[PDB]
Amino acid sequence: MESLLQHLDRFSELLAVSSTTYVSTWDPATVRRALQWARYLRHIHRRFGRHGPIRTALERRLHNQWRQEGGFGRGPVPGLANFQALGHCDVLLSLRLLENRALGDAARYHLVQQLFPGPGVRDADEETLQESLARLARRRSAVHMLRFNGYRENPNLQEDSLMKTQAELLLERLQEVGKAEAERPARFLSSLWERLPQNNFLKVIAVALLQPPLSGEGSQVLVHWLLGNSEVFAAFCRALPAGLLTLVTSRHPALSPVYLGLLTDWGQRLHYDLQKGIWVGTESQDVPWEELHNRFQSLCQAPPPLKDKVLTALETCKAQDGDFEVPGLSIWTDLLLALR
Amino acid sequence: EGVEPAPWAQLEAPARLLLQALQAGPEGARRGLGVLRALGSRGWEPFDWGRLLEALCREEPVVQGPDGRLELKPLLLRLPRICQRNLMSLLMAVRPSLPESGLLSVLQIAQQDLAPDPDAWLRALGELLRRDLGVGTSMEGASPLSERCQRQLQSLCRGLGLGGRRLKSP
Amino acid sequence: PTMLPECFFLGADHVVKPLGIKLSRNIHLWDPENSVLQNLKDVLEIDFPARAILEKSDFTMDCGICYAYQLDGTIPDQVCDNSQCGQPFHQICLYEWLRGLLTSRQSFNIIFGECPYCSKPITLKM
Amino acid sequence: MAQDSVDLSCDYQFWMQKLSVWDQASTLETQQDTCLHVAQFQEFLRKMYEALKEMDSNTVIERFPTIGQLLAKACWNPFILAYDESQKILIWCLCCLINKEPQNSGQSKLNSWIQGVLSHILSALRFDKEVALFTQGLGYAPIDYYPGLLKNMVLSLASELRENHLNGFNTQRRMAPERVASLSRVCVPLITLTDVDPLVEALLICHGREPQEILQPEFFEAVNEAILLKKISLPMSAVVCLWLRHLPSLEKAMLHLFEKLISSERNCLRRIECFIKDSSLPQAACHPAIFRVVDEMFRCALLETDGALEIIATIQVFTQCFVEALEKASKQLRFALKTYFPYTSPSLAMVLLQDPQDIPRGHWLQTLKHISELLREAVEDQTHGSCGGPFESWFLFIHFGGWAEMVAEQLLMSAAEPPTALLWLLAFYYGPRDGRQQRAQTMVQVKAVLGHLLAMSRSSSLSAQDLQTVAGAPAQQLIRHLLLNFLLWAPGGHTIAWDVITLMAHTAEITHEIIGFLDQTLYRWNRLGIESPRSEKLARELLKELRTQV
Ligand SMILES: [Zn+2]
Ligand SMILES: [Zn+2]
Repeated sequence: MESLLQHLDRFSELLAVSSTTYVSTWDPATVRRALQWARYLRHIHRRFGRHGPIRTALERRLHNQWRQEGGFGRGPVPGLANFQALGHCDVLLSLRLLENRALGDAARYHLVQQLFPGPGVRDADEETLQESLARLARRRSAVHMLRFNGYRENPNLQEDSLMKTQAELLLERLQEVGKAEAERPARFLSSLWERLPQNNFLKVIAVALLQPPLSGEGSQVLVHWLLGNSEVFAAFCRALPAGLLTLVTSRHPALSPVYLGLLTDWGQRLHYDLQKGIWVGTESQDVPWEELHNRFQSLCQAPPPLKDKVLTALETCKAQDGDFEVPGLSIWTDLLLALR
Repeated sequence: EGVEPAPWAQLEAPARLLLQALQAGPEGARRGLGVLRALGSRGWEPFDWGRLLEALCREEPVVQGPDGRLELKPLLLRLPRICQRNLMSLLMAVRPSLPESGLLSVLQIAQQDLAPDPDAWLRALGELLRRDLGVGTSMEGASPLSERCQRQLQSLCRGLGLGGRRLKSP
Repeated sequence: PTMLPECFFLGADHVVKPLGIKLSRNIHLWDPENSVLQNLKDVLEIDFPARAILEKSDFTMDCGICYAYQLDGTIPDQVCDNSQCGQPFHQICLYEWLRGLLTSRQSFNIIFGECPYCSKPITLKM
Repeated sequence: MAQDSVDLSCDYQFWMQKLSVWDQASTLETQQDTCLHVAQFQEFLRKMYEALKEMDSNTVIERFPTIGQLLAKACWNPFILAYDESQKILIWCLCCLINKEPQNSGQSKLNSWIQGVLSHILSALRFDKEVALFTQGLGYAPIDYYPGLLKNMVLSLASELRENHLNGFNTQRRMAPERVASLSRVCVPLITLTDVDPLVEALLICHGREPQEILQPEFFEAVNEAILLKKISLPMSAVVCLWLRHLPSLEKAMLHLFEKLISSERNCLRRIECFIKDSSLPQAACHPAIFRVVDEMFRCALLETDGALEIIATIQVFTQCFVEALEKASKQLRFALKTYFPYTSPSLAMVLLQDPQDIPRGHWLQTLKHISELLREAVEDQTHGSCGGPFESWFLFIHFGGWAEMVAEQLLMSAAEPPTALLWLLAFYYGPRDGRQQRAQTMVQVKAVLGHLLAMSRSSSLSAQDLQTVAGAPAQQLIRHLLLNFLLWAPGGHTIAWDVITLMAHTAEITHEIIGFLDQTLYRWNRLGIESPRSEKLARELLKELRTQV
């Protein structure tokens, strides 16, 4: 059990420095050593990978590695990602060493010779490294061809594939941090928020809230993050489509009352001009009438437990701004009328 | 914008079942049968095959290939291709019980004479209805099959020592 | 007509065997001077019942799309709100029928749309 | 050992000129072209590897001029990189083309260019920008989700294309068939890639509604090949709807059955029952189309060979398995046998479907003797309201293994007074289309030989020349097959078997004929379970020893 820690952590160091360009010292000995360690891990993954306390101990070492490094400072090194990455560590290693230009010429020949003998060991009982590498390029070229000859962005982001998958990478990556309990998902998602492109990110999160459960602690965590940090959630409602926020709401009622709160707060920074018969905002970024009609359009076009809520939240903000029953006074009269 | 209703939309309702039914993958043909027994059990115990057999041949307009070429297609080539293949199955299944007048009008189409890209299958089942009526001996090389088949099968029969049986009578 | 017909058997796989066997035995004892029944009674060595039930003879208590009972644990369950049709269906068959038609319209987890046989409003709740 | 460079150096210029045409095949026709010729490209590359394997790099200039650019074009083209082992091979090529110690900078430049190309294949980000950023930040390298990613893309299309089906004439997004077309070009390169099966499945079930086909048969032929080599293993529903909509794939599976029975596996009828059952053909054959077309390629072989016994044996296996896949799935709603074999009496089929396992060994004479009598009426009284002709009534009899073969072995068991019904039947089998004059002569030649043989059986174990006298013409196969029956049935056999076999095996043809005879006899016995262990061990020994002689 402790025999594997000293093996795996020194292998982790070796793997981390692999893609770093100090490769001059390396020889066939280093390559042989790497690949036999990797075969051993691949056999570990096979033998006593499932239903072990060894299993959970290895993950603790892994996830503690990935939090002590951070994604912060010295380098944002990927590393081998998780429990499944033990099974194909070899190949990660293989791919990275080839990218590495500092690879001395003798090592590259012996390497490639060891990766792809030929069909001299065509009869191989274990799937050797050679066959996985073919399989890769294949799926890989495969994914090219679908993407550019029959892929389309579904409009219902929920029923897209990229988004739907990136979500699942996020859910798995928080399921691990939850078990670990070292840092709260909050800190992770704060750092994310700085680091990666926001429009992309949000859609992921949006769709993540919807994916039916895989072990919904995942979804339950994201709502606490969002309701906790107001500023991001303001951009969310602003960035997405309407049907997306509709389904967000009917699933998670914790989002109904603050979302409605944001519309209330946008409607009350408009003004009418008489000469063009239209509500418009003062400031350039102020969600237009067009957009605001639509989202309430949707929210109403929803199941019964939200329709009543929202419709009552209209009659209340109407009466607060005078119960006129004629247009050109109460934004909210306007809307309620515009829904027939 | 691009709604089209199915070609059988305008037809008398029980057709609309028959061909609605035969739309559905290879067990289409039973479902066609299922319908026949399910309309011997409903109040129009008969089903007027001479209605449906006209309707099939009658042509309507289509504009395909480029954006611009006017053609006149009959029903049979216009309606769903799996409904073709099963219809034709079902008609070997109730051949006796149709009048000849209609059948022959169908087949002639089926033959798909003077087309580019004829439909193999249809032609074949055309052949296999001609050969059941006793009017399409045809005095040709008129067997269901492809030439490219015919030859590759002669080519392998030839790699075997002929049977002393006598089956051709010159 | 009088000649032997092609004949085959539906019902209990246990009950079908001996009849299917005795047919095999007695088939050469077919004769075209006696009637179909006067050959069948002495071939299968049985009598038939003279309308054993004439009212509930049998209602095809079947899907009316697939004509089978028991589609994947689903029974012919889903029916018509009509005295003249009363035709059962399955959820799956009727969903794939009405969703294909142009006439039918889809609420949240319900389809209102025409019964295949009688073209009357029928509702499906998934 | 004759050419070396010439055929290869010609096909090189063919291919190099063609790769420069296709070039990453980001159009429809670049793709169809790539789609087809790829296979020959693969063989070219095997020959090319052998050529590059034997020799070493940078040293020779054989096609080293443009090999870089050939393998560039090949590689950057993904329609190539999806075909069976093309990618492993192109790797094997490059492995030869590297140098361990490059000395002139040209060799080093090539090696660098090869690391470039390998990375381009293996570890390149020619996919969506947002997803790369997201994952890199998340801390994945492409490898570890490429898979689930893929499967997802698929199950989107899979599911989406399934929906296109369900909307049979609905005012909705008709997914434009040009995308459908697109994929179908993408599935052919990678029919062999496990992580796409479902996609395939949902293209080959959801035809929908168009007058016309919308896929290309490059796809229908790709599917065929990986089915009958068993390198995809689809669900049964998939492959029936495949046959049912590209008829020359169905013809072309039937050829792929013939070559099994003709070339490779002459008279291993367990392997042939294996091949019929592990093809879904019996299954597809529930469908009145598919069986009608099958029977007609079976008919065209019955004529070109004038009744090969080995082709007849494969029909007896087809019927066998047809009946009992027909039986199975057909309680409600099956098609009436005047639909499958429409050219003969429903009566006669309905008799001949009744299998002999489920009859007493004693009531087989009854059964046969009745069959023959009705056949006599259907052929000889060829009147209005009967068959077209005899041929079709014989073609009925063939399909039924058990019945055709059991006449002879029952004539030996009724050699004392042979029934005229069975004599006529058997002469009909071994010769249809005779004239009644010829059939009478055949019956009575056989009756004389029944006298001689019964005298010889009731005698001791005698010579083989006494038997070859009666053998000594147009009724030869009648008499030889009956006499082999005699050898295997009588206990006087197992002694003077070899004496007769060596005489009768003039040629190889006769030997192959009798091998098929024996395998059929033994498959028939083991099936119906009926045995004298004498005849079993004897037949096995003789079959074993004769298959060396040929
Ligand atoms: Zn059903
Ligand atoms: Zn109804």
